[PDB]
Amino acid sequence: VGEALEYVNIGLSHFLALPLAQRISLIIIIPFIYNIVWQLLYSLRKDRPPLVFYWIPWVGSAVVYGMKPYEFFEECQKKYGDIFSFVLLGRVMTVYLGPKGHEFVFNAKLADVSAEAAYAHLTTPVFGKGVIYDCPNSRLMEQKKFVKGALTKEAFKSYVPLIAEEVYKYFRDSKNFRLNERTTGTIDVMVTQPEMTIFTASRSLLGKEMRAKLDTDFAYLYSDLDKGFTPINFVFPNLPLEHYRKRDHAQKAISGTYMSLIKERRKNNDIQDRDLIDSLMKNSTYKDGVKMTDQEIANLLIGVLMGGQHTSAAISAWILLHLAERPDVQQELYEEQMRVLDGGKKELTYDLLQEMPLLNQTIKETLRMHHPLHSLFRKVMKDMHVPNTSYVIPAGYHVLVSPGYTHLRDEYFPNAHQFNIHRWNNDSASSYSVGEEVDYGFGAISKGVSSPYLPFGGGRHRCIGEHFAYCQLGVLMSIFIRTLKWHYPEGKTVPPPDFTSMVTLPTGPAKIIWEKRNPEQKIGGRH
Ligand SMILES: CC[C@@H](C)n1ncn(-c2ccc(N3CCN(c4ccc(OC[C@H]5CO[C@](Cn6cncn6)(c6ccc(Cl)cc6Cl)O5)cc4)CC3)cc2)c1=O
Ligand code: HEM
Repeated sequence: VGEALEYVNIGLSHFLALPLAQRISLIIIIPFIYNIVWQLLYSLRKDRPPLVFYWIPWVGSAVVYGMKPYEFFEECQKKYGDIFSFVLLGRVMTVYLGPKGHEFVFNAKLADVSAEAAYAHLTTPVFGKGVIYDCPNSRLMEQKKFVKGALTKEAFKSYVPLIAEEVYKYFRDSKNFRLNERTTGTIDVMVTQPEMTIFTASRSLLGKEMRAKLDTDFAYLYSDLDKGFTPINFVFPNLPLEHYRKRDHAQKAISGTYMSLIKERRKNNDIQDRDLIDSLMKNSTYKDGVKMTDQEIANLLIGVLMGGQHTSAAISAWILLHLAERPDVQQELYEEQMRVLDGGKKELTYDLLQEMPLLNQTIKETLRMHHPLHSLFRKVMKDMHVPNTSYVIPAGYHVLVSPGYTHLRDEYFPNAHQFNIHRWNNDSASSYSVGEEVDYGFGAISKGVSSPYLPFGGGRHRCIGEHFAYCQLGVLMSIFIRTLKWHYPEGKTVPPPDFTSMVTLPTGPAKIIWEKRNPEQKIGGRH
């Protein structure tokens, strides 16, 4: 009876007097044992979705999920159906696949889930404080409104010639091309596209000064800042190491430069309508009267530029890679250019961009096959019951949604792993609210998010960058197509995606060989 409790205390005491060898081994064994025990008991619960079994505690299914998340999702879906959890480096991720999954996560009430609690630890160090995910959602909603205010049809009309100019400059000056000197060459598209993207997006969103500053050793700070933008930071945001310091330094130095330009313009009253900076200078007052600081303005510009950097660089990379084994498509895109721009005797404008459906379909189809963000997350804040199920997702869990996975299902996109731009005949718009709409603070967007095609997400956290992305990728590709033909080195094909990077970029080196359609044509201007 009571002799039992004595031997508990005795057994407790003999424990701590075990040989240290057996002691260190014990400290490994019993959480291992317990984990299996706990998993097995968890399986009983009918108000929890299935949990993918894992051996190593805490680590969970991290390695298999990290390397091939869609193959992992496919497997889990065969066995368990569309709702299932899995452990990932100390967190419980509840996946919900398919259009119902989109509905569950993207249209989750503000009360139930938090994007900032899922994302802030990565982004805040990189972008800086007070903006995006380092603030309440209603602040974010309004920051998105402010940014959108520089992303208008008239802005795109003026961006097009500037982006065009940057792309031509790059063909002229970059070692990777130099078209006034070489008629053919080889490039790594994972070198060329990040540079082309930063050059074109700096010039148009940030302006001529911030573009100019890229022709200096200031450019090294973007590289530094970029290295804090990696998934590692989702779990180790701050570690006393050098690249964590090069990041912190870069955020300060880059934001300082933007603040310098901003304060400079206010000084001379040079606030026009040129770029996103001008725009945020005129329009960054919240509905409660608080103005964003010059520091928050600058931090937001870093965020925006960083966001648009990696998604677009990735996509232009993939477009080049898919087109390299598809001279039929290159030929077809080339004809559309000849028709819409009168054999090239018409200058590219934003309006004419809208009359190039095949081009835009190519972007659309590349966005389907290569969603740059394979997993979007939220942290669960209030217990969530899953509709038409017994399941309840408790606070402290995370939900994971993956439209990119659905993009690659034959059920919704017949022959989903074939690149086919003609599957978007009669549907070349970047996206569009198929029905009723809703405004979270940054404009009216689709109310339903059940579309199997969701390259830009949906709900309150929806992308506001899609028309800029289409504008930028569209001018870029229009010119690539008109200027060059390109193909793979012998025996090379489309590389598989890297799923461990921030975006699903191509696995390197991803090389193509280009050649000038007109070996004799020259790009003017000085260099
Ligand atoms: C350790 C073992 C190894 C095998 N392993 N184990 C696990 N993993 C792993 C897991 C998951 C992932 N990732 C990939 C990246 N991913 C992700 C990245 C960015 C992201 O961004 C969401 C928010 C914040 O950033 C932006 C991105 N963006 C959207 N449009 C443009 N960019 C964002 C929004 C707004 C602004 Cl202003 C800027 C930015 Cl960057 O949206 C969401 C998910 C999460 C899963 C990678 C590796 C591994 O590598
Ligand atoms: C091909 C290009 C891009 C794709 C496919 C893409 C995709 C996405 C997706 C899926 C989301 C939602 C994330 C989530 O719900 O967790 C998102 C959010 C967002 N993106 Fe993009 N993006 C692209 C480019 C851009 C560009 C160019 C900009 C700015 C110019 C931008 C700015 C933003 C912003 C401000 C948000 C809101 C984040 C939030 O509300 O939490 N993106 N994007």
